[PDB]
Amino acid sequence: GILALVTDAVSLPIDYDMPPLLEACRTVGITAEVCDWEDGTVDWSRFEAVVFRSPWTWAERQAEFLAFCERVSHVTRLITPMPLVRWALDKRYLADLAAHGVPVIPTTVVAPGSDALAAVRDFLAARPEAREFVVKPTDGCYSKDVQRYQRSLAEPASRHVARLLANGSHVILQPYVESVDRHGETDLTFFDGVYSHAIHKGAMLMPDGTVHVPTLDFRQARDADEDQRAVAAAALAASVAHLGLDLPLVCGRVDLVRGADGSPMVLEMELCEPSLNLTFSEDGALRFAQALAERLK
Ligand SMILES: Nc1ncnc2c1ncn2[C@@H]1O[C@H](COP(=O)(O)OP(=O)(O)O)[C@@H](O)[C@H]1O
Ligand SMILES: [Mg+2]
Ligand SMILES: [Mg+2]
Repeated sequence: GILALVTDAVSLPIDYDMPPLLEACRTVGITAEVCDWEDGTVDWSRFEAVVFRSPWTWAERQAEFLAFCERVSHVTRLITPMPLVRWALDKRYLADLAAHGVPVIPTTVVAPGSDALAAVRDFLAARPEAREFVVKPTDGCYSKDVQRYQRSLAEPASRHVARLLANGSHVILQPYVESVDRHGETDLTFFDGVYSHAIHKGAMLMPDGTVHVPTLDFRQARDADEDQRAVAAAALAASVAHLGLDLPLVCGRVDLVRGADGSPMVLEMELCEPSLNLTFSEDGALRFAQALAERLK
């Protein structure tokens, strides 16, 4: 019952979770092997199951990674089955969350083939109150191609949008949530539908155009309040219901931001290959290994 933990050379160095996850696996008796999804020498048929941990370059070659996952599902069991994978790797899931009553950041999806500039202008027209907005691909991570713009910069942003559509990605337009500048965001980690821990992550989009990447210095242990955990758990339940999942998500991370209302709303959610912040909790890794141990029974 060897367990494959998927990563890739470029991403393994920033997967702070792998070291502690491997020890936890050791503690629950499961033999895990770290595998690069682009390593053609891997016989995926050898594994009992596979878990996608940090194949984070998928953001650079989405179709390629999705194809990889698809091919792997034929030779071995995926802890996160394909339906979940395709759905979790596209921020369009924010609309499904909204349909389930889960509070999310007002989100507008621009599909390939759309008029980039018109799309941006209609967006700003519908939200005359948004002083700034953000452009981002629905299929990305680690701040990839994410940018902040003052509403007067529609044309430049439309060019950013066009660049993304050209690569065949859907683009999401959202108003810039003002509280993020001073209160960043809160990322909650769950295991089998149960809250484990959270962290605070500083803002990534600087007013001066700088776009940061969530490195360790941008994170710190945080205790999510009732409301935040309540929203996070709703987002997860909505995901379980939407996909018809028989079991809770082995693990997941729900990122929340503060609205003007003060109440929390989902920024993004990671259910396929999330950074879990295991090293910021005293038993998060054990809870993850245990949840995995239950799936392998
Ligand atoms: N609508 C928004 N308002 C304010 N900040 C945001 C918004 N969208 C994105 N950001 C900032 O950009 C970062 C990355 O955006 P995100 O949605 O998390 O895509 P990614 O999957 O690459 O992390 C966030 O951590 C946040 O700091
Ligand atoms: Mg992400
Ligand atoms: Mg994020």
